[PDB]
Amino acid sequence: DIVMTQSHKFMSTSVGDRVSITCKASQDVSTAVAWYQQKPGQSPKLLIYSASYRYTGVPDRFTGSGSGTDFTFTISSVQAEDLAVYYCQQHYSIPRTFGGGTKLEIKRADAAPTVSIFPPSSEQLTSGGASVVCFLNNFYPKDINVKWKIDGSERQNGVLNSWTDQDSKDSTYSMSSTLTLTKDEYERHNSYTCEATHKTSTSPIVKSFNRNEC
Amino acid sequence: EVQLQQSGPELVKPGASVKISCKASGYTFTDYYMNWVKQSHGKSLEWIGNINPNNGGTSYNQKFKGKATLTVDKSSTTAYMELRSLTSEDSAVYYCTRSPVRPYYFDYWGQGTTLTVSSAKTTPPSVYPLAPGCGDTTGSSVTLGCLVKGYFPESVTVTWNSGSLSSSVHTFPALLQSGLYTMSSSVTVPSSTWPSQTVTCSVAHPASSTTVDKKLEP
Amino acid sequence: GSQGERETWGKKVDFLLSVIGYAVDLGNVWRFPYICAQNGGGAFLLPYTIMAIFGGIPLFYMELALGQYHRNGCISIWRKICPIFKGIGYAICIIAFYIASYYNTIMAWALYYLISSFTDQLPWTSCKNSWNTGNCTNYFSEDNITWTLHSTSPAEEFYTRHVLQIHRSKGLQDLGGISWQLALCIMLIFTVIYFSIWKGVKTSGKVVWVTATFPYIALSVLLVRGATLPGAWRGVLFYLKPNWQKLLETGVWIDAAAQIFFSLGPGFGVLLAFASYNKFNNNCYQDALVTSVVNCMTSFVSGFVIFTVLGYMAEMRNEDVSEVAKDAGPSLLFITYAEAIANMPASTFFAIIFFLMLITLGLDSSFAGLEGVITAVLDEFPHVWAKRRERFVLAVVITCFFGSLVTLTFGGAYVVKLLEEYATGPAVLTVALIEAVAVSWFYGITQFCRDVKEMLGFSPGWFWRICWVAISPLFLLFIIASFLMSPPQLRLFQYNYPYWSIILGYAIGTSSFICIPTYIAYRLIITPGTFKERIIKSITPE
Ligand SMILES: CC(C)CCC[C@@H](C)[C@H]1CC[C@H]2[C@@H]3CC=C4C[C@@H](O)CC[C@]4(C)[C@H]3CC[C@]12C
Ligand SMILES: CN(C)CCC[C@@]1(c2ccc(F)cc2)OCc2cc(C#N)ccc21
Ligand SMILES: *[C@@H]1O[C@H](CO)[C@@H](O)[C@H](O)[C@H]1NC(C)=O
Ligand SMILES: *[C@@H]1O[C@H](CO)[C@@H](O)[C@H](O)[C@H]1NC(C)=O
Ligand SMILES: CCCCCCCCCCCC
Ligand SMILES: CCCCCC
Ligand code: NA
Ligand code: NA
Repeated sequence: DIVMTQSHKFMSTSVGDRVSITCKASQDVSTAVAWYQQKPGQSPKLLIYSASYRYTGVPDRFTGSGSGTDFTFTISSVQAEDLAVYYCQQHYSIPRTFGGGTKLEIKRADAAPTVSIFPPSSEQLTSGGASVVCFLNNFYPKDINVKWKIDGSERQNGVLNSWTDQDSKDSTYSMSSTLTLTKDEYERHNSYTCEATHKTSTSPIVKSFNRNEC
Repeated sequence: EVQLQQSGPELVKPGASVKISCKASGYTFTDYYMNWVKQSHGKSLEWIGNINPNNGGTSYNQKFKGKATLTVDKSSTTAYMELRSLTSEDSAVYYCTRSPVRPYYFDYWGQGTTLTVSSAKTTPPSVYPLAPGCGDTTGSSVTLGCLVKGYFPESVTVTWNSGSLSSSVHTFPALLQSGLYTMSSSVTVPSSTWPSQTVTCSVAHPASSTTVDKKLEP
Repeated sequence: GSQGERETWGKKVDFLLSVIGYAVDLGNVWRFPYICAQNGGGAFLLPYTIMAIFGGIPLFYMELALGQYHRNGCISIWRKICPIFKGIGYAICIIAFYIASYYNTIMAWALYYLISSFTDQLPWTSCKNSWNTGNCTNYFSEDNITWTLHSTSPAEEFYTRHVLQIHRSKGLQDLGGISWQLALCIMLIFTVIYFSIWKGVKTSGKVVWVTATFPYIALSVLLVRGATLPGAWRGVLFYLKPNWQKLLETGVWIDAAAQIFFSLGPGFGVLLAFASYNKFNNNCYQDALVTSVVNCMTSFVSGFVIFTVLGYMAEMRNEDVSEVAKDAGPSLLFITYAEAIANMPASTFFAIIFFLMLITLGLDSSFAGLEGVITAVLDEFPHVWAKRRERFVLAVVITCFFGSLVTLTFGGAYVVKLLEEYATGPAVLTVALIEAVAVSWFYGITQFCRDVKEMLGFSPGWFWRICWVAISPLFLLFIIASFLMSPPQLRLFQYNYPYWSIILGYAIGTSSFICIPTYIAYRLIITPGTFKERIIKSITPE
């Protein structure tokens, strides 16, 4: 069989920069390489076929080159909607195999994470539970610390951090820190506080609310 | 208008079998090979095998020999793939894609089919609204959101006002714990549309066929 | 007496090239490279020789010795060995009639391909013809083209819809009627073989001079041509790439055995007839050794001749030489290789010498094929026959022509496959097994070694004796058993053969050797006394 090896699992680039992905094959392939684009949440889309040839309905900014074992997929002007995972695939020998995949992350300037804290709804209190939610919107990069505070004390148990994929409009990550607690424990504390430490500022963004009917 | 429409998500117990359909349109169905590609979570694409619609001329992969069975119907231009002896590894996203004989590229793909192989009970999602406090500072934009807790499997869809508008909606990936998933969603809307108009989040669960809609209230 | 002695050879080299010309044929060209490529690659060279040294060569030499010793036909030689097995000599005859029904028709195609290669623009290059469909897509056309499930190539179209005209038949069920063109072609062929046999071994030793020497020259030209083609290294790589995991499979050994059997073509009486006309003190060892070593080597270089061109074809297209070499038949030569020829400079030249090569590959092998049978009948019915040779040879050729009309139909290729794989093959293997058993276990291998001791002046080695005694009959037995236990599923031109095809093939096959058991019964019912005394007069030579 054939092993299509993509050494770089991840590559960083900026909007307007020139980015190129390499594809290494097992044996000589001549000019039998296809390049597919798969956006997060969508099906793969054919961009290049037979090394250099473009498929119908593909922008001019996507090119293809290579002849033998090493192949290159080149993008001249990177757009915000060019955010996707790119795959190379050989189409000569049975079976048809694919590459590991190169997730193209977009590099940009830093952004201040809009932090928003939210109190447990009454519908959840009816069932017998209460979860304080801390949203972190529009920031960059992904690396960011999140610290919880029930009543001044650093809460660490019952905290779940969820990072989303990069954005395809402004290229900004977003995450959600969830603090899930019981109703009995919720009705024994008043003012909740979640804070976030990022590289945009030395002072962590602090959000707080009161249980006493906001 | 070449369109390839597959079947919905499937939740099946290990050891059983599952069949996936693939309705093709927008092209001469008898002209192109029909393929099936398996994509695992966070992994790469994996070609299972093709089938000739003219006579049902199948060509499987050695890794999938005895694992997948491809069939085809010319009367309705629809392809099928059956999987027996299901395990945890089979829990992945499957596509059916059109392809010529030469050069053998995959020009058009299906939307995909989420397969979940587990003996876990189909749990209905708990939808709890996430409204901002009455003590918060109303700035140039308010951030709303809804919370989904406890459901199985990963088959849920949270829309906002019939998909209008959603130019600032952030959806957070589901997290698995104790055999149940838990996720959340948010939306940044200006202060000139809340709470004046009606903003309601819809949570659909195709696995349990349960659609719960909740409106935000300050 | 009325007649005393038979004729001989005009020169050692004449028959030395005659046997080689018969051994070398179409199958040497395209069957061995394919079967070598898909069964271990270069690693197929190992079991191919083992099945030769232990199976092929001993049968070849054992067959070649009896003919030069007894100097009798395929029929009369059994009267001097085991009369009850005389039916063998007849069986082969019937067998021949089936073989000649298709083996010539193939050449006809080449002939029709040869007479169509005198045009400055070859017919299978363009799509603007009277036989091409709307699916016809060629090169020197728009780029970006993408092949479709229904799309076909002008070469494939030219073979399928023009010369073979197989689109006019729905299969074996409905195949009629006959194409007059290939009828005229096969008439020209049946005419060119007539004047090469009718005078006897005198002309068949002279005509062979061209037919046996031309293919090596043509192969050389095609070799230096295909070596200069870009991306030809892929075909050689795919040709010699070792797959040692194939040797573990018990199938490739049987494939090699069968392949080396059919390439050698022992057990048919042709080598018997060719050996009959020769010096008594003449060496048999060196002759057999050399010829065979060539029949194989020739296959070996033919492999390069094919795979350089197919490699170039895979380079021009997109790789995986198996894809361009999926079809294992005449289509590999008449479509693929031809289409490859069309896209080369001096295409007319390389087409003419190629098809001419094919025809000359076939005739020599067809010369002997008839020669053995004719020799047998003339030796069995002496002085009642031989009144003239041209009369009998003509009477055979015409009969073969009428016997080939079934193959000249629109659905003729189907019949070719059916007869070649389900009918003639297993029967030739069968009668070969019968001969191998008869000479070794009835006539006695010791007396045979004594006869060799008389001719060559020395008794054959233990290496060959132990081969004739046990190795060779089991060698044939393995192949026969392998076939009978699981006959292969036949397929040709997107058409799967009916389930009853094996019944028809076996029907034609069994009808060939109906003569041997009924002849055994004939002598057993004719010879007086006890059945043991009759079988004693049947075991003891006459
Ligand atoms: C040469 C002679 C002795 C062989 C005769 C053997 C007979 C029994 C064999 C040979 C050819 C065979 C036939 C080939 C063609 C057909 C047409 C098909 O629609 C039904 C099966 C049928 C009808 C087969 C029946 C069996 C058959 C008739
Ligand atoms: C073996 N060498 C390569 C020549 C092949 C031609 C062949 C032959 C025999 C009678 C003819 F009238 C014309 C041709 O010689 C023997 C033989 C056996 C089978 C089987 N099964 C098939 C073909 C033949
Ligand atoms: C092309 O081939 C298909 C099937 O192979 C056939 O249905 C079609 O009629 C052909 N086209 C033309 C123009 O004959
Ligand atoms: C490329 O080939 C396809 C084959 O289906 C054809 O439809 C398409 O028009 C071709 N591209 C161009 C630019 O003509
Ligand atoms: C590869 C075999 C070449 C000759 C084919 C003749 C058909 C009979 C062969 C039976 C044993 C495979
Ligand atoms: C055993 C062979 C039977 C064939 C019938 C025609
Ligand atoms: Na041969
Ligand atoms: Na020959």
